[PDB]
Amino acid sequence: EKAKSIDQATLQLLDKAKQDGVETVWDRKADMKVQCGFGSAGVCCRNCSMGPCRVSPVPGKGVERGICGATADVIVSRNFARMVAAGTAAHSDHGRSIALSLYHTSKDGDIKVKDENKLKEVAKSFNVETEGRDIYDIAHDVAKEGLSNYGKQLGEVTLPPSLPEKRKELWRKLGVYPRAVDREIAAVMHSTHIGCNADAEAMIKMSMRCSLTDGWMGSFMGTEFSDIMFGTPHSIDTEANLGVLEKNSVNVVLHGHEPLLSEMVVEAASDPELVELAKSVGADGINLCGMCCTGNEVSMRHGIKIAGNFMQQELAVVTGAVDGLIVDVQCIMPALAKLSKSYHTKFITTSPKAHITDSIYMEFDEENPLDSAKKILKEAILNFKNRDQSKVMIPELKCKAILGYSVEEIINKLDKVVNTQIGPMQTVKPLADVLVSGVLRGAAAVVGCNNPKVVQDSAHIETIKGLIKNDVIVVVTGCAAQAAAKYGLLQKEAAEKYAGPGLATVCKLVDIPPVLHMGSCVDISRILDLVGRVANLLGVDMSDLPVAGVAPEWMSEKAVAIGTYVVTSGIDTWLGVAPPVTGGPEVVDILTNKMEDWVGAKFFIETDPHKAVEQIVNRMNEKRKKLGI
Amino acid sequence: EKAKSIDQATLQLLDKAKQDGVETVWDRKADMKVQCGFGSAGVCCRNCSMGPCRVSPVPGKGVERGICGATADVIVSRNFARMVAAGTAAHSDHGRSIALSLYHTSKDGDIKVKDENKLKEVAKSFNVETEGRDIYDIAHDVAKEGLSNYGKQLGEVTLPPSLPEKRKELWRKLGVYPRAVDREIAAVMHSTHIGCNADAEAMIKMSMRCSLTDGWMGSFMGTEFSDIMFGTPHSIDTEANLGVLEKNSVNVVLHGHEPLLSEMVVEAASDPELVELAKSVGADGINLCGMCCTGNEVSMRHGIKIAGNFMQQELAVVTGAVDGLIVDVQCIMPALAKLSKSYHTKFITTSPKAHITDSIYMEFDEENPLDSAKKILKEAILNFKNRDQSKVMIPELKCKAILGYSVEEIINKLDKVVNTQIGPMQTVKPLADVLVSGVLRGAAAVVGCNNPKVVQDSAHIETIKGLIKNDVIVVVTGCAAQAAAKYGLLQKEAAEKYAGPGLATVCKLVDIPPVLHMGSCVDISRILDLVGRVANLLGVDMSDLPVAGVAPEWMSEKAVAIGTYVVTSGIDTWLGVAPPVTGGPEVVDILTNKMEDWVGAKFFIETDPHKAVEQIVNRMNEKRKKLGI
Amino acid sequence: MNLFQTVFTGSKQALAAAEGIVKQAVDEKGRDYKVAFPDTAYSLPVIFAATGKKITNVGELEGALDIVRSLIVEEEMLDKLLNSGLATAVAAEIIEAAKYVLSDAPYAEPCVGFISDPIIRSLGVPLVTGDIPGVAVILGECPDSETAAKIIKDYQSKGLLTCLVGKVIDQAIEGKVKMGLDLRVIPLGYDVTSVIHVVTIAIRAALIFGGIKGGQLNDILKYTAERVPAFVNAFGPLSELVVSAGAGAIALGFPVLTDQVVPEVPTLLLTQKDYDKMVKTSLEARNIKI
Amino acid sequence: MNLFQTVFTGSKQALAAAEGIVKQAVDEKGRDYKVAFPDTAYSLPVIFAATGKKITNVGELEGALDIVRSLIVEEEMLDKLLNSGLATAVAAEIIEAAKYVLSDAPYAEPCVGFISDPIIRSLGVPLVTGDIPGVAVILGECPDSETAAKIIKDYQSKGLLTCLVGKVIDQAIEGKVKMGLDLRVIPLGYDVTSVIHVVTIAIRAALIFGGIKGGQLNDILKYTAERVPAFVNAFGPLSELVVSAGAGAIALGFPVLTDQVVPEVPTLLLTQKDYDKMVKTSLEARNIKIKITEIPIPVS
Ligand code: SF4
Ligand code: SF4
Ligand code: SF4
Ligand SMILES: [Mg+2]
Ligand SMILES: [Mg+2]
Ligand SMILES: [Mg+2]
Ligand SMILES: [Mg+2]
Repeated sequence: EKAKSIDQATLQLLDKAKQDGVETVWDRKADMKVQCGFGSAGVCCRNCSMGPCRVSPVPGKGVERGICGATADVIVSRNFARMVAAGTAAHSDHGRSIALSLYHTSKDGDIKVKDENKLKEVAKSFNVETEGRDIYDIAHDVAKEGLSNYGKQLGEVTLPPSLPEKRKELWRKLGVYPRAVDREIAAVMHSTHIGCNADAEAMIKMSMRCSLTDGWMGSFMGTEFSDIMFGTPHSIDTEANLGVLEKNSVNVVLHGHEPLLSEMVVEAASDPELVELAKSVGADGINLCGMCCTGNEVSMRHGIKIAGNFMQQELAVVTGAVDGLIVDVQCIMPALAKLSKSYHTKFITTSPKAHITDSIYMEFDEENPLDSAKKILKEAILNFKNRDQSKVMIPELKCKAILGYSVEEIINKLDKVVNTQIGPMQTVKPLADVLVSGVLRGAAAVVGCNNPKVVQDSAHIETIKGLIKNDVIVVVTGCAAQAAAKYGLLQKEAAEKYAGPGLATVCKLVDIPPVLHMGSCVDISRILDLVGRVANLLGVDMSDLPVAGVAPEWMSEKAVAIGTYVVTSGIDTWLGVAPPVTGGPEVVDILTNKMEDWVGAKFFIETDPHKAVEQIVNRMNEKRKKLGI
Repeated sequence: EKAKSIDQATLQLLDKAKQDGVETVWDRKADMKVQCGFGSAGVCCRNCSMGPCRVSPVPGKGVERGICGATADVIVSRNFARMVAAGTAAHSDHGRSIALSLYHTSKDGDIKVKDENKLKEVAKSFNVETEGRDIYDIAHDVAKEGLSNYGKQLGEVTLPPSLPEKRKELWRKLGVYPRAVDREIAAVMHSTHIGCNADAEAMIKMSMRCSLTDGWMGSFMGTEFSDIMFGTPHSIDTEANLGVLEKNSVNVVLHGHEPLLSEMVVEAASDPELVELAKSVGADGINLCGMCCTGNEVSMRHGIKIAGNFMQQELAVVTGAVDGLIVDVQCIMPALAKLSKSYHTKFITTSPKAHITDSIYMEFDEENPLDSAKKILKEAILNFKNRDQSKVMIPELKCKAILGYSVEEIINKLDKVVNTQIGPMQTVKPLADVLVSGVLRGAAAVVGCNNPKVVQDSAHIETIKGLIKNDVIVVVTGCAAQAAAKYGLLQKEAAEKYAGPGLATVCKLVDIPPVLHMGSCVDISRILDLVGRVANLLGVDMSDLPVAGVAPEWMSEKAVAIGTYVVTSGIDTWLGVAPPVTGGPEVVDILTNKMEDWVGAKFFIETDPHKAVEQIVNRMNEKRKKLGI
Repeated sequence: MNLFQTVFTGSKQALAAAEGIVKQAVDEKGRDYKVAFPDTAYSLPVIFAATGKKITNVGELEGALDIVRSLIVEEEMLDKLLNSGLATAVAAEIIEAAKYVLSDAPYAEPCVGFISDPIIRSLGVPLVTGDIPGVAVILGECPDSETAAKIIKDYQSKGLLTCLVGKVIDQAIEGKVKMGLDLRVIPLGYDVTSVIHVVTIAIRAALIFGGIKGGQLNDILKYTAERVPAFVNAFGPLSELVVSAGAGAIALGFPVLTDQVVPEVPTLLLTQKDYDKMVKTSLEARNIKI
Repeated sequence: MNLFQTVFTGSKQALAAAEGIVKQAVDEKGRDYKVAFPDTAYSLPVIFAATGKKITNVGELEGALDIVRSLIVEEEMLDKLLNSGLATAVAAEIIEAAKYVLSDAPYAEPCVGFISDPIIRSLGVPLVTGDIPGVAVILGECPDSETAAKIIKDYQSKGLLTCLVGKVIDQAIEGKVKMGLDLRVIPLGYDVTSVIHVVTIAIRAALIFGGIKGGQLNDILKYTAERVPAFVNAFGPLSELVVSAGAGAIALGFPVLTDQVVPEVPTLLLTQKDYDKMVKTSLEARNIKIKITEIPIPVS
């Protein structure tokens, strides 16, 4: 009855998936039928073997306390905290693997330093000497200092310069100034143990402290170091949606998050070995396509075509044209192993952190990265031989998109509209001016996942379109960014189409689309980098700026951790999917009201995107009046 | 119905709790009614907001896969892994706070180095120079090397000397050699995220890798450094059970884990200022009593009387004589806040890691430890003022116990039976001889919690009595040790009463009780220290020795991590309470069968203690038969 | 002091001044007195370019206040601000037309006042060939008489036309600069509302040289932004009224260089305090190459 | 091999050997023939102390094999091992009694054989005063005659009694040591079973000097472990049988010092390879202190 999607190519293959007799994420959601109201409210705890316990989400009725004595608010707050710890650990291991690769960069190695100017600037942030030194001794010293932020037990952590000093002292007084990344994860896991913390306020404050090690450390260093090794992203053209797959070419789909694998696969897609081999098996060439974050990482830097977002990963195999599905970690549906059995697709897992049963494990050798990527890519090209071309169905639907809008490239674009004799170059002042002047009402960050509880891509597009119509420039990462690319919002032509007068005028002068794709979900740090620079340039805190974050169709624990550190930084966050907190009245009051008194921002729960846009515009206008702009 | 306990004082006060009209942990267990069969089997996953999902524990029937595609085995293995990660993080912060106190030790400070020979021996293990140096410069260098083991990202970790090289090489080949403590916690949390690990074998192997950072690092350093600062335990007499409370004295009950607080309170209980105040308010003196681990920590070193174990903590307040309940972290029932409202007892929380709502928070100032302990103890003495002596009911039931049997003291006791001219002194040779000869059939470690699913203390006593009857020496820690103390097993008189011929003869020669209390659950590292020395002295691995571990009434996630690293070390582990794994057939095969092929040991799930004892004796005889002893 | 609110305020101030001087018109001359500008075939060029209707009598001039009020939508959106800036320009023509009906010769030299149609044709052909690279509508008050002449003689030496309006006219004659059409220095009026007489230059240039019919407002604004290269230089303190007028020059497509601190908008509203290089920023902001 | 199995092995071997020589008794002498030891008031001292019944004829000696079979419970528990060691001692008396029934004079010098009751009492009064600090039941074979005599003459010089049984008797006469009751050196027999004649010394010491009635086995073993200070020194290779006999000495409370590698048990079964200090380990393991002689000092 309810529509499964709004993308046509997504719907066409959903009909083929029904014909082929295979299961999809939509089909398994309907099989769950009425999901339990105790876990959807957060009033269930399994933190020991005295349980499992469940208390009533209605205060005053039913069972009031768990066996140990934990109230509904205590149970909810502890379940929330562990979601943040899980989300933090996902981005932690993400950035940890990136920093380790930087330590292993050598002149005669597969991994090299490509953006030297970024390294020299990042080294200054870590108090690393650069004058007269070799560029790889600098890279190793920065990696050592960066890795220390994950597990140092003495001293203070290193935080990026764009973090306003007003916000730092605000965390100190609140008592949530972050420590080591892994240290905070264990601290949350410790206090969530049975018989430990039993106070909603102190528990949530621990979650906020833990999330700060993600946005301003984990994701930041993960983004900081990826640009150094693979190149700082710049504006680059690409194509999106499932129509990028070529019937007469080798379709290798890179899925996952950790970019090191996908980066080597891209370089291995130019080896005369695999280019000629792709022709010897009867194909035109190697057609690389990415999905989710690892697809964003290569699209931002090399313009690799984007096959699709989260809930589309199953329908890519349904096409029957995917020869090699190469995945690493995070958000790789284990159903792909059973699904790929109904096709010739070779579902390949590579990282030891994410083994999948009944899949093809080809361990990515990080000591010989280029050789290992060639070996994996060879196994995908050789599988084109087993393709049956009568059953292949690639929907003829693909839309152009422009991405690559890193903080450096956005600043570079802003230099076009600066008068040579007046203002300073290489700053975020042009963006601060149009915000202060009022041409741009505000700036919104639309990120998030897909969720079967929401018509996929519908809430993402309705939110972005609503915001840009109200002269609110939108920046996007993750699957929300890929939803905009498929729809066709990442185009310069979308300014006159969907944006209001003010935003469309900014797009013409700067020569940019109304929606700025800023990379993967670890690249959300760029938005913190961006908003922070504007707050510092205006001598204010980030809780004073008319900024907002939206997660219309979030799902992962990473989304929980992402939203938390955005609020603690001082940016209002809207949630399109209700988090499991409805059973704790005090927890709801903390997240949607009391948070304002702590960090100058709060969470918003609104399932209707049209209602959220109204709330975002009204909240921004309120902060504008308070600031006098 | 089933009896709630086997302790008489426990039953007497459970009636007073019914008379006074207050709820206990037993009352809240019955209110939970039929706990869910989905969470008790482990076939429920809440690792994102697409769920909550539930699959059928019966393979071949019902719903087989979750929304992301995770099978029953995947969900179980991931829920199990997070239990291990949580238990590891609990002991991690325990030892982390201890190592930090060692770094802050000074000559004229509240925290001092008391066992310099232990420190000098530990310094050699960390490659720290000691010759001709100041004793506090040594202590600071050891603390830094110890703290590095929690979050170092490069190099290898420092492992204790008693770890056999055969076991190290076995872990390396299996791929579970530990890294940093916090690093492994985050690694498990990463792979348990949605779309990550989906293989039962690799998931459990990650849990094994994480648990090793607890027993051989976290718990080990916490115990190693506690002995350095507070003194290595030696044979000392004490009294146990709830009869230790004195009606005419100030009853301050120390509950929790972190020993620094309880240690300072003991020293503050001799201040002439605070002694006179205890008399001015109408009391005879300060009567210190401990509970759970922090009660063992002070009892092992200073002979402080032990009030009771886990499920007795509520009944201590029911007496109406507890004036001050000082708690820190871990295993403090949040119901104590609501329970203490029905009495004059001042329920005081001290650590910021474990805030409890509606309690009295008096932050333990680690910068002024003795002064802060005096201020907290004064508020407990001042609360004796509000005592109602008509409502006080203290059952006259307490049994003597002997504890303080550290590895150093056990070796010292073994020197009594060494011939001056023959063997070497200060070795574990006497214990290895009686084991090889066959006088002692084996050695068993009975640890664990209490659980409402088992008649409390019944499974502990029936297991210990059964083992010592079969000439199997028993060592005990945690609440299982305190259950033996209450019953009266920690006495030298228990040899003729309950032990077999072989064990009673060994007890007469060595002058020790048949059950050796070895301290708290972080002191379980002493048992690994002990078993390792016996394995090294006989040139074999630990999977060859006739050793076994029992957790008759476990409950906490800490127990899961404890049981895991005991199995990974190579010691068979029996569980008296079924862990939530019954829904995953492959996970059960891994934990109860395939583990033997991996680490030479496996888990056993047996709720009947008399059946478990039979399994232990038969398993030991097999390992003796395999070894030729 | 929100920029949108500041423009809306001065726009409402411009309307209130137009209502005041048009009430003087109906009282001293009646609703049927001839309203026209000297030697113009387009009646009121701004109102003509917007509505395609000519204004003849005072009753129609009074009824043209309704045009100003319709463009003063008070919502903080850009299209509302450019419309509000156009409203100020229409109201400035109402005030300036009323000046010509209350007095037979309201502007006396050195003030030139309104610019006749034959001057548009004469001055128009070098603008197309680029003989005069642009026009400079410098208005306001300079902090020193020397810096006013220094800038105007710099613009004059570049060959382009400069248009003085406000106190800078007094500062220019003090600066020993010589005015005149052949001198390419034209002073319009001392009142702020006299800036419409350079605005009517570009609009009439779109009607004459662009062949665009009256009432094609969006097309007139395109011709002004692309063909005629105009820029306005505001000096000294800026009242709410002149700020509102600046948005009208933005609607035509002309950047606004000033020395007063103001919420800048790239390529449209900039603040340059260095008077020695002010000429250089203005030529760049309008893409003027000598 | 597992130590418990080694004790069970020699105990079953001792039973099989006892069944063999008692079968010779019923064929050459019939089921009714006098069975006794010279000048003993306790019949069979080991069997008497355990059951309180005396053995007179061969039919009763044959019926006393059931005592050995009852003491050989083959479960790996300490109390079963001490009982199995006692079974070997009872079987050693059965074989040794059969030696005295098949031959009127089965033991010829230098072998003394059985020790009479008047010798026990004569040797008993100095034991209480501590005149002889202990007894040394050294059996087996030394690797060198000099190291054997060096040890036996050391024990004799300490004033305590030593009892030889096995090949060490031949090594002692080669080593020029002198035997005799007054010399506190008694050679028993060349067969392993002849060690039982020193076991009967301590048992009879419990019956005579301890006043304990026959059949109070637990009390006899208490007297034996506390009062009489005995220790056994086993030299050379150890068969399963002699190992089984060692468990009997443990039941009496006597440590077993040896030079052969063996699963040690503290204070009960130890391995000392240094023959020069072997005497000192034996004196310590049994708590033997030499009585010094100090000249009297008067202060009047
Ligand atoms: S933490 Fe408490 S409420 Fe939760 S399952 Fe455990 S005993 Fe029950
Ligand atoms: S264990 Fe809890 S979350 Fe799971 S199905 Fe049962 S009530 Fe729901
Ligand atoms: S990880 Fe899988 S089973 Fe768990 S909530 Fe997510 S989709 Fe459901
Ligand atoms: Mg950045
Ligand atoms: Mg060294
Ligand atoms: Mg006692
Ligand atoms: Mg000219």
